[PDB]
Amino acid sequence: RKRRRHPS
Amino acid sequence: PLESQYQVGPLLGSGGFGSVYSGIRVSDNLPVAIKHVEKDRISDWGELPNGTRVPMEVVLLKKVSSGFSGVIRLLDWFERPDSFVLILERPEPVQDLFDFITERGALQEELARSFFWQVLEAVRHCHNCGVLHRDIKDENILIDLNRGELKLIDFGSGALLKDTVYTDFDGTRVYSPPEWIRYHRYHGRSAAVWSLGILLYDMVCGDIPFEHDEEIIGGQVFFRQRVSSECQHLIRWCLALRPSDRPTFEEIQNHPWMQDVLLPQETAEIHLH
Ligand SMILES: CN1C(=O)/C(=C/c2ccc(C(=O)O)cc2)c2ccc(N)cc21
Repeated sequence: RKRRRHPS
Repeated sequence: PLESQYQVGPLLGSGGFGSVYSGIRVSDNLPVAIKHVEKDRISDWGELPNGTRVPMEVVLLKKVSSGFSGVIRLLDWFERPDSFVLILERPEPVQDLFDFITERGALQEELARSFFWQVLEAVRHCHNCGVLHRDIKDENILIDLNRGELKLIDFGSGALLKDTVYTDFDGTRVYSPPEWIRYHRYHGRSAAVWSLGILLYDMVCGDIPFEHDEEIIGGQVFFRQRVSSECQHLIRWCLALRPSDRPTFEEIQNHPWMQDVLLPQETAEIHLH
């Protein structure tokens, strides 16, 4: 499963 | 002078539209992080004691600076024509919690309990100082791999803590509460508790539970990893759809899942060395 950062 | 009091090194971080350099302070070889912020790119502005108009981030960092190491310490700042420069005290060796969870997968509950407990104390510290962080997430948390101490960083989306309603938000959407998604308003403490619920699921399941607005407002939490009943209950409590149903910081730390936390050094010895 694709784990990703999330910008503000 | 500025480029004369700090030895300046390479860029820090994962790679985004932000500019934070590793540095060393010539005065005493103190590791520093040197953060640059473009004036044209600043959301909220504040006034310092001298009436000097500064980015809100500077105001908030001053209010939380202290001998309590749960929060990044601002040591100095400089104004420049088109930008501000923030000198932050840089721990080392460190890894941020996002990369840590990616490399290690879902954390043992003992480790997640130590980490979550330290975040709770750091956020309590912010609130006692009048500061709302508004971007609690694994990306904004550094682990001191040697001392086992966690550090809340990047106050660039924060605000002064207040008891009335907030109608603006510049944090991370997948960590924001359903009252923000549905109605574009929230209160600060209960929105923080929601993000702490997202954070704790992140720690024990290896990733955040929700990616889409519909999931955030849906009120359902599926557990993708083996997680204890106690921890599931705390997580679901923090992620109650109704803000007034969420726990206070006191209730979180009195939760049975939170008892018998390890100390930082124990945490480093058992889980980080
Ligand atoms: C190795 N390393 C550091 O020393 C960091 C210092 C850092 C401190 C504060 C802010 C802030 O904005 O307050 C930003 C950055 C840092 C940050 C992210 C990642 N992944 C690695 C890091």
